Amino acid sequence: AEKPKLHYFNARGRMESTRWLLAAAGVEFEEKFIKSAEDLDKLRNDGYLMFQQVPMVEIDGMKLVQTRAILNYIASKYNLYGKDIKERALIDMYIEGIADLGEMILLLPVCPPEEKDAKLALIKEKIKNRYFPAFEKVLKSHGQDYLVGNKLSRADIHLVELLYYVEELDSSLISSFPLLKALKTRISNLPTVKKFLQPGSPRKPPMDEKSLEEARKIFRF
Ligand SMILES: N[C@@H](CCC(=O)N[C@@H](CSN=O)C(=O)NCC(=O)[O-])C(=O)[O-]
Repeated sequence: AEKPKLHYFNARGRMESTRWLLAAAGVEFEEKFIKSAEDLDKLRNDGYLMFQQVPMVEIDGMKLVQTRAILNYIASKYNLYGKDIKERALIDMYIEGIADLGEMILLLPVCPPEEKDAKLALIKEKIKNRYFPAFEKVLKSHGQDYLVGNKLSRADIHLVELLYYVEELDSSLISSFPLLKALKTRISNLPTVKKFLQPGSPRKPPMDEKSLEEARKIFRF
């Protein structure tokens, strides 16, 4: 057999949620880091990127691009996408809300400076008034340890990943949400996730100015 190969640059960006999901599932993977525009052009010219973009993951004979296509395949393959169509609908609704908030946070480094204060404030307001109340309500509704089906799913993984990013922005935002705090602790203690959180794993740090400059050179923006 062959390990999945993750093509991206050496940063969180749009590949980090896949790193989290594979690690949580206990699946070993390799990474091939793009370090220059030439490296990206070589993937393009070799025919490996359907829309000439990364993330790309080589898995099970496919060269899959598009974050959501990659994640959906991995979640189904490793039994992290619920047990039927209705559970998948709940999972999809939850994770698309997570993705909407995650996208706002992802794009902060490219926000025009004159708009950044207001953008950050609006994100914090949405966390406190829209997203954290919605997920706290799910957990309170059923009283169970996981978001869907009383069993670990991708929704728990994606949410807990997001909770780490929210903590980096403002550690007080989760303070009024005890069920979210408890979920963060439980998921972080699962053996595979605990290992991924320790040093030396593929988990990536927050993007710094040097990494942003590298992204500008690689992706030509
Ligand atoms: N919807 C796609 C977006 C992929 C994408 O935008 N990739 C960028 C780098 S990731 N940070 O956004 C990319 O390859 N840019 C090069 C280009 O579009 O020419 C996805 O995979 O999620």
